Amino acid sequence: EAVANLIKRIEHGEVSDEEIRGMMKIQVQKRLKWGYKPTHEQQLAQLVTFAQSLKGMEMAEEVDTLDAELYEIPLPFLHIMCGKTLKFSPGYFKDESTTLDESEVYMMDLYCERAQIKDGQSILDLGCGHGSLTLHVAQKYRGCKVTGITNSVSQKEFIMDQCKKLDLSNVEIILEDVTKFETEITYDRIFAVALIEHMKNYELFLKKVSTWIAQDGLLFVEHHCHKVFAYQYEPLDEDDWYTEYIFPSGTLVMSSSSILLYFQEDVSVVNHWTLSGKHPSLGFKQWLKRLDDNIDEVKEIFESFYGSKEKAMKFITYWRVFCIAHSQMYSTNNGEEWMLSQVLFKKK
Amino acid sequence: AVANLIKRIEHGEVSDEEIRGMMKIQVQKRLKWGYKPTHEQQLAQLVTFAQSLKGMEMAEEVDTLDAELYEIPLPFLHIMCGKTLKFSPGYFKDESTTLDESEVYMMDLYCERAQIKDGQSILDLGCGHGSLTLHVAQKYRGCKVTGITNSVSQKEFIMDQCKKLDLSNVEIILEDVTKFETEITYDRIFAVALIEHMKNYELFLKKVSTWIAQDGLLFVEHHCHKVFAYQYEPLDEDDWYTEYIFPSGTLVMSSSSILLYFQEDVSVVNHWTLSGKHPSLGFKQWLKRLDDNIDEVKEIFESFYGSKEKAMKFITYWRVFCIAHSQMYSTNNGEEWMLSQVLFKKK
Ligand SMILES: Nc1ncnc2c1ncn2[C@@H]1O[C@H](CSCC[C@H](N)C(=O)O)[C@@H](O)[C@H]1O
Ligand SMILES: Nc1ncnc2c1ncn2[C@@H]1O[C@H](CSCC[C@H](N)C(=O)O)[C@@H](O)[C@H]1O
Ligand SMILES: COc1ccc(C[C@@H]2NCCc3cc(OC)c(OC)cc32)cc1OC
Ligand SMILES: COc1ccc(C[C@@H]2NCCc3cc(OC)c(OC)cc32)cc1OC
Ligand SMILES: COc1ccc(C[C@H]2NCCc3cc(OC)c(OC)cc32)cc1OC
Ligand SMILES: COc1ccc(C[C@H]2NCCc3cc(OC)c(OC)cc32)cc1OC
Repeated sequence: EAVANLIKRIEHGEVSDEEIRGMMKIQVQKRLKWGYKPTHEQQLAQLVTFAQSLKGMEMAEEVDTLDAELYEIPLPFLHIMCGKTLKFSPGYFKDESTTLDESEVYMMDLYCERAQIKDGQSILDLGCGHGSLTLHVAQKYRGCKVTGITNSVSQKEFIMDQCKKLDLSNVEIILEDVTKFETEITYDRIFAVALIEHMKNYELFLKKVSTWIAQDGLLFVEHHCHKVFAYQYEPLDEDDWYTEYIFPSGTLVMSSSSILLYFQEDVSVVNHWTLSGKHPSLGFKQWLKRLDDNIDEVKEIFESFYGSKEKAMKFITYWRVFCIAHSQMYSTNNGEEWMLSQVLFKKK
Repeated sequence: AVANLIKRIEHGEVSDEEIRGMMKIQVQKRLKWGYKPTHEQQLAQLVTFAQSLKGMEMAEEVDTLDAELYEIPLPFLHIMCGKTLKFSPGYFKDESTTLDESEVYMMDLYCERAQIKDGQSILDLGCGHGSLTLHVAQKYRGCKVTGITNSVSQKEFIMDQCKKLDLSNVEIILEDVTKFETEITYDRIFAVALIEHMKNYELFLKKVSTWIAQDGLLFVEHHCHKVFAYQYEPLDEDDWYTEYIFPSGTLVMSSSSILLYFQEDVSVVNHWTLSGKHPSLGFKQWLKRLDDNIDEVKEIFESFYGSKEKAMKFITYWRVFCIAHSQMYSTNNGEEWMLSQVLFKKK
């Protein structure tokens, strides 16, 4: 296949933004045609069969050490592309004039409302990133004790540095792989925002997390999804550049909006909401605009960090393609195909 | 005007093809009521509806006066229903599958999907005239099958069949399932077309869950709309269907995913749907058998109800019920109203 040569033309910056958008529209139509079935009997069977298949998998992929480059993101680059809180997950846009910074805070206040956060609670933020929600909650609720968990040394350093600058004493960051983490502490409220996208066996994941929920505590999960069907990211045909270009070697899963309803052995659902794909679509447009508005500094950051002009171009191109393609994907059919699912769980 | 039309109905004065036309109007209004322009709104409607059920009684307690709306004479059921008297849909392999075959196909599908193994203890909640109770008891002679009904005539019929068939592995308990208490547990529990009598599914599943033995399974079949749930409230002042078909006290049309929100005490193991073509085809067969035997049906109803007029009223009711619901379940190739089967384990 000449997928390899198309990918090399992408990596050298030879493929226009509109061509990328058009390529993604084709990929979207292929995936929708693959996933939709003529009868509900078949549609449901496909989802239940998929859910059952996850129950025999590992909780998550062991990331190859050689693929560290695909996971570490330079902080100066995130300061440019992301909003002020470095949220690595969608914002909430009240309209198309909402700013990226506003969208981050709007969404995090929505999390606090839907997760029923109250001052004084113990809070666990699983996969806390650069601390957008951990620091949001810790600043808002000075009586809360907030614990964040991340497997990234540089993320933990950044958050503890922010705690110093913001004079917060109510934040702890644990450096651990959440899939191996052993604790007997229970928490009043647990957040798992954009963490499920790293997992495969949701059953094993939620079993482990359920042991960390206190009596009468709650677990709030946000996952991006397709409205109807779930799938592993595998090439649809011999022409599939998307799966090869965007994702690392290991196999990951696109959830559906209902799939966690089938994983209620150890937690049970209190509430379940969705938000339109328009919100992530707008977010990725703002990420791309910020990248382009600061392209000279982005180049200097990546040339410095990655060690050559060629490899820098490859990674700048990757992030631009990622924003372009996923802005297009989430926009599909006025935001009613790919979207966001939020689930509130109680223990047992 | 609706009360006038209903009185026209109860006397038998409007033909069949326009009963379908009127139901198609009703269908279009319900679908327009239920569907929302966004998934956010559609889901919120379902979650809100599910929460509303948790503020209700488990089931309406049935009064003295209204026994006429629930007692169905056995000779009539022998005419209308298939050979097992299944009062729930059959499975049609094609449109030439007979009513009798559809009953057995569907009950073998229940046995497959509920993972019945010979020797298990089996509980059949709301067993009716015993279609599944007697099917399982004869197919799996090492099983002990217990059926629960609140109907004396149903219990009497089943026990008569056990005598005729020399079945020694069946027990029928005459009890209100919503009040029943026992220390016995069961490897397999069936609830086929029972939750359509329930409102607070959370209380219902909480009670049933205590009856599930270690590593046992509960199998629920409910008719439903694919997407949204609703109470049988009239849609406007031109809705005759809701007033005509349903008794006082409100019942619930479930949605295909609604029991996924009721997993406090049981956990979903599997979940299937079958299209509305199956119940649609079954109601057509019920209607055909009624019509082909109408003089005998008149004889049975005149004896039981006491007059030609009242017999005609109840005959008309059953015909309209079959016509209207064959039309309803056929909507959009059976992709609106349909059947949901859910397999639960104890949580
Ligand atoms: N096994 C694992 N253990 C711990 N953290 C993990 C992990 N797999 C992924 N993560 C972390 O999960 C996060 C997903 S990105 C989202 C971060 C944050 N929830 C936000 O919304 O901004 C990243 O911080 C990643 O480092
Ligand atoms: N509270 C209650 N206690 C016991 N039986 C009940 C009940 N409410 C309804 N039922 C019974 O539940 C049945 C619903 S009809 C279904 C009968 C059988 N499952 C079949 O598929 O043929 C009726 O037999 C009715 O008598
Ligand atoms: C649905 O909206 C979004 C979907 C995905 C994202 C980014 C996505 N999730 C977090 C982990 C993660 C990690 C990645 O590698 C470090 C990554 O590479 C593109 C992408 C992602 C961000 C989103 O909003 C900003
Ligand atoms: C979806 O397919 C069906 C739907 C409803 C039915 C009939 C419905 N369910 C059982 C209890 C029941 C009891 C009734 O009165 C005692 C009744 O009167 C119409 C109707 C019903 C029968 C069905 O198939 C035969
Ligand atoms: C769990 O979600 C993800 C986790 C990791 C990744 C890998 C991705 N991380 C950012 C940088 C980068 C650069 C690449 O090559 C320049 C590349 O090539 C494959 C992949 C990546 C993607 C994810 O979802 C899209
Ligand atoms: C639980 O599901 C049901 C239970 C009971 C009923 C009531 C119904 N039973 C059969 C005979 C009959 C006759 C009537 O008037 C001649 C009548 O008028 C309203 C209603 C009925 C309907 C149900 O679902 C449609």
